Amino acid sequence: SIAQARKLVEQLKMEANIDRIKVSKAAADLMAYCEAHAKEDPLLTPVPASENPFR
Amino acid sequence: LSAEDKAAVERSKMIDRNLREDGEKAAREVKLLLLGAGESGKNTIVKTGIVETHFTFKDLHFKMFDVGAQRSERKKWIHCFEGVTAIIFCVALSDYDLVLMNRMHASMKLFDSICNNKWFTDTSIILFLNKKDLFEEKIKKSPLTICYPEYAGSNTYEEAAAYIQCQFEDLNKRKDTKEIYTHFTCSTDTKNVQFVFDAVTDVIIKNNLKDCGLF
Amino acid sequence: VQLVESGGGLVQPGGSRKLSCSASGFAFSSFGMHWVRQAPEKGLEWVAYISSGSGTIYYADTVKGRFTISRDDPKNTLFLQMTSLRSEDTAMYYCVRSIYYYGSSPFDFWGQGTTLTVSSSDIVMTQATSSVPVTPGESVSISCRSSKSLLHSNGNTYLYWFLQRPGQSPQLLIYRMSNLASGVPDRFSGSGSGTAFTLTISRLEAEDVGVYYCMQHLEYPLTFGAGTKLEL
Amino acid sequence: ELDQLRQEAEQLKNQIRDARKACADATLSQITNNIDPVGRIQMRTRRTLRGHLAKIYAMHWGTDSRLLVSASQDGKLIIWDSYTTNKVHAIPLRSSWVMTCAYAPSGNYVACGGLDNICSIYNLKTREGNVRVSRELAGHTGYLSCCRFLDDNQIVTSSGDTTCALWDIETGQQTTTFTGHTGDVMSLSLAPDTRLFVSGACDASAKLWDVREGMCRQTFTGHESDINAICFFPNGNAFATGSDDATCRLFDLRADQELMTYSHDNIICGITSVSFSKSGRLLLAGYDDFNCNVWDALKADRAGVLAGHDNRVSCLGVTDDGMAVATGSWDSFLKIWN
Amino acid sequence: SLALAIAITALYSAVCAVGLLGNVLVMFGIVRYTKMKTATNIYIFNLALADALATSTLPFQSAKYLMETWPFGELLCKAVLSIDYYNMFTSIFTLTMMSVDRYIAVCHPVKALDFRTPAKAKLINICIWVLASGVGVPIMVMAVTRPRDGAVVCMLQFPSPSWYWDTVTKICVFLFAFVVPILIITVCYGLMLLRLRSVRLLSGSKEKDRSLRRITRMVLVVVGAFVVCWAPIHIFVIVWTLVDIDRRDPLVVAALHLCIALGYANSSLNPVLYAFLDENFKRCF
Ligand SMILES: N=C(N)NCCCCCN1CC[C@]23c4c5ccc(O)c4O[C@H]2c2nc4ccccc4cc2C[C@@]3(O)[C@H]1C5
Repeated sequence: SIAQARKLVEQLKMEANIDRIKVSKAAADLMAYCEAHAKEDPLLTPVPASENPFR
Repeated sequence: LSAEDKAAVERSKMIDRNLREDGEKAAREVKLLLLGAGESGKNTIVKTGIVETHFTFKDLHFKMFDVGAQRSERKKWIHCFEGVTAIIFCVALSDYDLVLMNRMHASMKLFDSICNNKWFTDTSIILFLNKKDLFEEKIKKSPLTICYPEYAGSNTYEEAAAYIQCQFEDLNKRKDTKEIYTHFTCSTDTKNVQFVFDAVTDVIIKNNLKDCGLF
Repeated sequence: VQLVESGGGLVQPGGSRKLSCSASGFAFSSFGMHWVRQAPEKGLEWVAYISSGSGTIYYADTVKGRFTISRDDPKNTLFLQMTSLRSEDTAMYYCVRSIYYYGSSPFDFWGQGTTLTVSSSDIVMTQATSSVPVTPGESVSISCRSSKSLLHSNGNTYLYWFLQRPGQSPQLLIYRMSNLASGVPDRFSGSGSGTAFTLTISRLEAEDVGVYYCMQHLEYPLTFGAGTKLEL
Repeated sequence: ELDQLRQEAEQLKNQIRDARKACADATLSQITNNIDPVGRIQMRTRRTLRGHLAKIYAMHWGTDSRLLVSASQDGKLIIWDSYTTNKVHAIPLRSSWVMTCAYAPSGNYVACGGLDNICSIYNLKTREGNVRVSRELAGHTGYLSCCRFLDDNQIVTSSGDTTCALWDIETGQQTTTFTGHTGDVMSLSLAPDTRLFVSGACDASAKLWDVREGMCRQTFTGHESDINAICFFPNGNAFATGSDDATCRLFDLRADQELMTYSHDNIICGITSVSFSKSGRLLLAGYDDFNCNVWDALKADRAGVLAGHDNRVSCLGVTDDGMAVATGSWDSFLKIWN
Repeated sequence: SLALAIAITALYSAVCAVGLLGNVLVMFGIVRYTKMKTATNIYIFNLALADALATSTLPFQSAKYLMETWPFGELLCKAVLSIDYYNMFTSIFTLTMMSVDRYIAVCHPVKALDFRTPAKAKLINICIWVLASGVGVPIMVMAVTRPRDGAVVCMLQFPSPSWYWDTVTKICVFLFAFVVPILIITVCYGLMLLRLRSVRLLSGSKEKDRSLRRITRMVLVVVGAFVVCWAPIHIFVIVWTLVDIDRRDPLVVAALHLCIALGYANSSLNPVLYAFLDENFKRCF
């Protein structure tokens, strides 16, 4: 209506002036997190039957 | 198993038995979905969130579900009524000229959307045509021309009511596994519950034929 | 939550009596019931058990064939029928709540108990310590030794600690080994492994005096130990 | 001045789009094509949890990775002991039209809600042996689609009235209300640090919110249909969505744009639920084709299929230790996979 | 009569093989995707059990006819006679209860909501299995073979008057195994058909000819199979116990064994009838 447009443009202005990083850095961070926790991921690697509580 | 794991298994079995009993009691009940436009009036057939009314008519337990207070996307919650016995759709014959888009065309669009819903393919509909007295007193002044530019008929209660009902069942597609029951709401009578009882009895008979596997 | 026992009194040897227990304050049907007796100058002894739904009934060997346990859930009452009374069954009989699921706290509530006077294998729990002299503000350890390892393949060590204050019914402190109970201050700690167990009170109080009992729930019959009395 | 305000909004949107385009240098697939893939993941059903007599809509694991709660149309909230397939509690519901359920991290409370527009809180630990309802939270004008516990006293809710809410279970009041969606919010995902949360709605948009301050920080728009499922990455710097366009997309909070798209030509059914693995390498999604597809997050490749349900897979979730996946579906069965 | 004996043996073998294959297929389907969550599924499984256990018996009488002797002793004589009577009564009662269950399902749906339950169906099936054992136990007892009339034959032993007693048990078997069950089946299916005419199944084309005609064809198929596979044996034993006709005539023996072949074809074709007539089985691809 009247104030709805003002609220929308204010929210868009607040979202526009935001600190941003490159996509390469974010992808590298995600890959690093996945590599650093791969050992403690029972779903990825096979799990011994003794350690698995669902037999 | 330890002394307490056995007792845990016993408790689990006890509440298994309770779940089975509750499920049997629930399956001995019929569920009805009350739909329609707001101006049609869903309180005539009865008298935040959704409202459930329970009544018993000659040893049959009924479970009405009014969803008229849910002003949200129907496509996101219409699938939870997939197993309903029947749908009671209320349309007022008096709103063929009032405009909030005519109200009658809004009812037609809603009926078309519900009837051909992908979740209600074989679900019967109990069409209720309300406001018979007001429509009868009104058709003597304003004809069906405003609602229907292509009517080309007479001006009387019986012919106009039959025409409206015929068009509403003509909205139905795939009329092979679905039945539309149309009733005119009676003011000084209790025949509406009887009509719903016959409709649900036919649905139970169909379900028993399908279960017995000779359909 | 209250269990009130009734009955008792003087009875000739070879007689008959029926003990009652009115439960009021909890979902009685969902709780398994135990009867535990205590001789006038001795420790606690398990008597009978009835489960929820009256499915499984367990009796002590010294009471089997002469005692009958039953429950009436709609009237919230528990019964213990006594037949052929001997002079060795003179004691005060307690009623114990017991619920059983994952994470439960069995033997949580006890009744006041009533006294019955009659006119004139199972694993054992050892508590060698007795009449241990204590002072307020100190740290004491109460040890319990069993005859079999209470560590089951489920990973649970089935050791229960109880505190019977002078003139009061016993109260549960720790239900499974190292598991504090509701309403118990966080100065009682449970420890142990296999056969040996210990109960440690970091800081003491005048309300912590009494007799400390040690129970096992690994297999029936439930066997207690001669309690280690604490005194100032 | 409506036209001028619309032009200003369009200019702001164009500026945001230009910034997003400028922040992209190399795609995620381009710099993950050199990582070692996992060939196939064959997970078998370890437990089948029976007892429900209607369609299962939601389930939630506990913190201990052993207890779980499930909600169905039969009106029952069942707590399961997944290690022995034992049933701990069976909570009747006042309204059988439940659509979400949650487990408190302390393990003392379970929440549920649905078409009744009420989020009920139940007390598992009680002096009596019965589970009692703590209080009913009212104030939403639409159905509750998701709810998540922050602590024993704070719960966040998403509703069909295009509004998320933060409640105070001590007093049953709205501490903070979240507005900005133009469609019905369908999913919630609390961050690992419980300071932010993302929500996907029917407007094909996902919004990152601030719990303490109460404003919207970012808005993500790549989907063509209504988002049904949302889940945070284990590190809290990314999240994944699922909609009825047969597509999963991974969004980044810092890069402020979509990273990867998980779609296949032969997949046309919508996505009902989504979850991540413990290390974040796997993305498990529940579909309407009675199947659950396991996706390699860094490669956008289908690494497996969980085919054990005869009806629509409506919910799933990985335990906190990554030990198992519990898949609930519309055939009134819960299956534990490993 | 070598060609006649070969034809009779071939018919017996074909009927037994067809019945065994059909029963195996029915049990495989019930295990796979036709689980006993419904009363009619329970009744189908029970009828399959009765048909298979009856079909396991036919080669014994086939070898009896081929060898004209009884190397089976009083032991297996009493065994085969009790098994035959037990299977006859159990299969007939299961079909009758299927008819009554369908009649209750269609004509009394409100009460059928409570009566038609898997628990009550299992209880009724157990009662049906138990009740026929009370008639098979006298067949266990009073059935001892004799080396009379030039060979070894089986004949029920009765006190004086033996002719009166055997006529009495034949009359009772005919009355309580054929006439009452067929009357109940026809009455129940006719009332069901009247109700199905009344209900909204015959209102337009591609509906009546698609559902009501198929239902009518199924019920006449079932009743006609019952008639054509259980009438010749009963009328033949009635004329045997009424009039004195040559007991060694090859044509009479061939007619009697053809009647027995039709009676075994009843149990051979009942699972095939369920496979080719159940709309649930047609839907279960
Ligand atoms: N549908 C399924 N399950 N069919 C599998 C079972 C099929 C066979 C059942 N069996 C039952 C016992 C038997 C019999 C039948 C019908 C009427 C009877 O009075 C009767 O008495 C027996 C009998 N007595 C005879 C006495 C004198 C001369 C000839 C006689 C021939 C027979 C035949 C018969 O052995 C026969 C039928």
